[PDB]
Order: sequence, then C-alpha cells, then structure tokens
Amino acid sequence: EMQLTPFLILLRKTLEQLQEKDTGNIFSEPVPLSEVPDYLDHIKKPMDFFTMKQNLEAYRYLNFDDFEEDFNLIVSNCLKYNAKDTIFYRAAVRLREQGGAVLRQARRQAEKM
Ligand SMILES: O=c1oc2cc(O)cc(O)c2c2ccccc12
Repeated sequence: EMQLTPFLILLRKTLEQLQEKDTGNIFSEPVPLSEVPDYLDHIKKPMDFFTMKQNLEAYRYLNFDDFEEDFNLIVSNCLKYNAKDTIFYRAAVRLREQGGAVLRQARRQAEKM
C-alpha cells in the first residue's frame, strides 16, 4: 500500500482542481438551507467542496473512491433538485464532464503510489 501524507497531498491538489472547474463557485459552500427551505426533503446527503475539504482533513477519504463518491454527490444532488432548463442543472452537467477528466488523471497518480 502507500503512505498517507502524499495521498492526502494529491487529494488536496485534486480538490483544488475540481473547484477550479466550478468557475461560478456554485458548489463551494453548502446549499443555503435558509434560502432553499425544501432542500433536505429529497436530498438525502448534501455535499459541497467546503465539506469535502473538511472531510479530507478528517480522514474520511483514505482511498480515491470515497473522495470521488462525495464529488459525485455534489453533481447528482444538483441534477436531482433542479429542473433541466436551469443554470444550476447545466452547471452540474458541466462539472461532471470537466471534473471527470480531473479525477481520471488524479487516480492514475494515486494508482502509481
Ligand atoms: O442546487 C442548488 O439549488 C439551489 C436552488 C435554489 O432555489 C437556490 C439556491 O441558492 C440553490 C443552490 C445554491 C448553491 C448551490 C447549489 C444550489
């Protein structure tokens, strides 16, 4: 297996690169529940990049799949909650596309560790 600290260095850089694709900063912080009062009704597990950074430092991500699972939640939650003809829905589609390539490259670096 691998050493913890270089893996976490790689996840930190990967998280920064995914945030870079969210040019609108739509997903930087939790969805404001005080402004979306019905959000938790059908979104079981909210996720966002700030929570992911906290989970990263809290060792919730010890393999690439758990990291990618929470990124996929950011995307899938947004596709689920929002109608297809919204800015939010299209932002999540774009993040899924642009983020997918970021993750493939980062995983190949992890797979060399
Ligand atoms: O998925 C979202 O849906 C929203 C719906 C709204 O009506 C209002 C919102 O501020 C959001 C929102 C804000 C930040 C990140 C994601 C979302």
